[PDB]
Amino acid sequence: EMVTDQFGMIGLLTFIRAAETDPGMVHLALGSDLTTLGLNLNSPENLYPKFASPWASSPCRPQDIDFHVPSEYLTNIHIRDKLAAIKLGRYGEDLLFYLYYMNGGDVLQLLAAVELFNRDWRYHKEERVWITRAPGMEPTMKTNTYERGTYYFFDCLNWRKVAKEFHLEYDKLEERPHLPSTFNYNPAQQA
Amino acid sequence: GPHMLELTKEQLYQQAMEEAAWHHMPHPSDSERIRQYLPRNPCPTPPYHHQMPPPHSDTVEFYQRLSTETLFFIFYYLEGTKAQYLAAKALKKQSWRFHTKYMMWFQRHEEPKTITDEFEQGTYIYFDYEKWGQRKKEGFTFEYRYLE
Amino acid sequence: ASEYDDPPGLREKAEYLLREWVNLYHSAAAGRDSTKAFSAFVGQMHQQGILKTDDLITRFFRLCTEMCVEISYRAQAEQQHNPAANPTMIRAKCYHNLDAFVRLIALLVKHSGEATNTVTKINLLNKVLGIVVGVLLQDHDVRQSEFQQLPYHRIFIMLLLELNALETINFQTLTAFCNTFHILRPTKAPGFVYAWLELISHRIFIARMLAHTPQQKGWPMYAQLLIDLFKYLAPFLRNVELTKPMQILYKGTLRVLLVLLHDFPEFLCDYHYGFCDVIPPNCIQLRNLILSAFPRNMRLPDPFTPNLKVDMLSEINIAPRILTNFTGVMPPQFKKDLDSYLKTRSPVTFLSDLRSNLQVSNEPGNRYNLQLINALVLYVGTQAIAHIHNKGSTPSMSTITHSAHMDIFQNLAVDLDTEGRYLFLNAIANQLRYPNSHTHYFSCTMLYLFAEANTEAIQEQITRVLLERLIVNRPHPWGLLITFIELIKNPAFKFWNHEFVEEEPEIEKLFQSVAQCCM
Amino acid sequence: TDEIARSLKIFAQVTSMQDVMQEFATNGYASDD
Repeated sequence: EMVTDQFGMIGLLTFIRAAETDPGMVHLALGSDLTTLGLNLNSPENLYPKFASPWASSPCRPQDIDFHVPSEYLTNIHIRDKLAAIKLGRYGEDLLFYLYYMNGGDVLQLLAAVELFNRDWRYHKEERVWITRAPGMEPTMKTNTYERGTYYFFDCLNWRKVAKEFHLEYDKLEERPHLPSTFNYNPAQQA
Repeated sequence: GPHMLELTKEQLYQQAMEEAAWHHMPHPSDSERIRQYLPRNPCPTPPYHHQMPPPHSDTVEFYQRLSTETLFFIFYYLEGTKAQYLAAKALKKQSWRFHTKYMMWFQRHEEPKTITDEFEQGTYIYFDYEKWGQRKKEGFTFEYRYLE
Repeated sequence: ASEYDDPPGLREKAEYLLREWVNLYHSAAAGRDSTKAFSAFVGQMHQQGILKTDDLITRFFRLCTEMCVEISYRAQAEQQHNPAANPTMIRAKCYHNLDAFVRLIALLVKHSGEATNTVTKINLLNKVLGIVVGVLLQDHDVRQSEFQQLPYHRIFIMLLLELNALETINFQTLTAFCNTFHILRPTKAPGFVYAWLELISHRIFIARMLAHTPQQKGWPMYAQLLIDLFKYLAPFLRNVELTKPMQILYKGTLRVLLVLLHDFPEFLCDYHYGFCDVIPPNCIQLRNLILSAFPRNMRLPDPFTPNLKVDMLSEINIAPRILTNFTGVMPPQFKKDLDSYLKTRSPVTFLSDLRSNLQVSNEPGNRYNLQLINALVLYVGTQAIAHIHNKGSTPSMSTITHSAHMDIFQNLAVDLDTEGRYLFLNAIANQLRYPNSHTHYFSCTMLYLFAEANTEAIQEQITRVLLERLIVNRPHPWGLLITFIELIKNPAFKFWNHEFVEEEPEIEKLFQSVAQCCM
Repeated sequence: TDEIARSLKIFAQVTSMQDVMQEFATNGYASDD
């Protein structure tokens, strides 16, 4: 009775059942959750001025965009050799949080995370924030499992060290930051 | 028979050249101005880490929230970018004035002891890009022919 | 000495001049935009007699490109033949040379404009791009699998950026970059496709091509570039021959179009027919992106909203804009015969032949002239809207029926085979978009075709076309939901579902998936 | 014609941060605060 052919309902139900066994990242009959393509589709502002590449997951940072800055600010062809070498141990806390948040998905984010970790800052896996002990503020409640006292947490949305006295699990707290010795890494080839 | 043979030899050739091209895909750096100090170094970072920077961290207002050291870092190590223009912008707003000859930002510590139509001499705080730090200077002559 | 009829000792001469410039470009106080160095380098060029003939000038450009290409290939070899070598420093080596070359080109061009010239200045820009395209394609063809795209990718972008920092001169620059991109379309240069999509979709290039373009002059040119991308992808998407590199290219296509859908929805709206003629009928979502674009600042009722009366909408009488002259696909005798049928409703030999005229069993593996099915459907409908408008009425469920137009549509539903009918129905569905007089016409057509179906097969295929398009992830065209919601309400369908749904209880799941995928 | 060539041929007819930093040491008294 039904269309015994590929151009009927049976034809379609066959494609849907095929996605189960198809290991591809493209399923033409079912589509992709387009929100997950790393594009701010809700944004009231245009996407194109910050559109990185067709393969990138995050938009253009201001270090990425080039600007025709006043001639005078092009200081390197002049200070190059006398200019200090980059040493994250030399830099302060504010520059480290800048280096961390801005260089997301780069070795620099981990390099800043390492120097912060060397300064008693510990990253929370669950709450996605950096936390450190306040001056002499030892925890009121103290065990091997967790600690309850007053802690400075870095709120990036207001860009400042914030006092917040609440319970923190030692497990949900990130260990010493890793470094990937991944040769010729390209995030575009895996997408 | 082999389904891929539905493609023409030209289409197979096309696919082959594309497959090859995939092994050496363009790197973000390829279509960008050389970054002498902070080149791109993509790496596998965990999902629980900040994959993307905070929203509206591209405004002169956000840049005003940063430390002077941060702004001085962006100015020297991120030359000729929107970030360098925004940092110099916030710096300028934060009452710092770039000396073109010395290639350093100066800020008045006191009121200048002398102000002429050509210069101003007083005690200023400046940023040493080699010693990487703030340094005070007494009896400094800021020639306006180097100011702007 | 080179492959070319290159004068003796010219490669040696050119490579010495470039070597110098690369050190000059990187030298201190060489000028803010290599000005102090360039004025002096042009002298050195002139002295070395490369400035004598235009033929030698062009030859110097070819040799410079090949040098830069070779430097890259070597840089790439040391990165591999030494895995202890810094890959970031390798990249820097190529960039060192390529950025330098780009500035020589950019300066040779901006300074070629003698007494503020436009023609000479542009003609050299064309010459340079042409010389680079030549080196690319030969490299591409000889190196095959080992072809590296980096030199060309950096040359093309940096030159576009250098020449962006003269609003008319800006357009002829863009028109020059466009022709290049078209010449280097992936069907010509497949090994450059990733760099090509990166060029085509650059922040600056979209900006200049679509937003900051006079009287939207860039819109047809950009639309060509996208057609080139869809023309390329089409055999692979059609065949479901999707390798990891193809999945990566397809996902990039999705990201580009999502950006276009969001920023320039009127662009996608205008060129929707053109894009639909090249995207294979199986790419549901990709096509939905095009078919979901609607003029900005336009209220679109929620298709679900209870007791929604679509006729009320003042928009349903206004026709959409079509910037693809679709009538063209039609062979002049065919359109002549067709127009005779539409007014005279004679001869009946037209309908019988029509089915055969749409067949292209000449060409292998298709047996159907898809592009022609699309043109007939859109044309017949548009002619039908005009005919009803002329009669003083408006396209309605009643005014669209029993016209010479509907006789063609009704015949195609009955007289085509499952494949034929599938293509035909898809051609109707591609018009179910935002509230407009084509959406309304074809929505009624589709609904009437289901209702007047004497075959179960006709009913299943209508259901399949609408459902396959709604079962997929968002976006879903307004008109599509409207058409479907009105169909699921007809006793014709109620009866059809009742019969099919118990012969295949798995089918029940699909219809239930639409209630949540969209609502 | 060699129109391009002549435009560049006729164009051809036309046309220390150590000493600065050492002069910076002499321009005032450096300190720490």
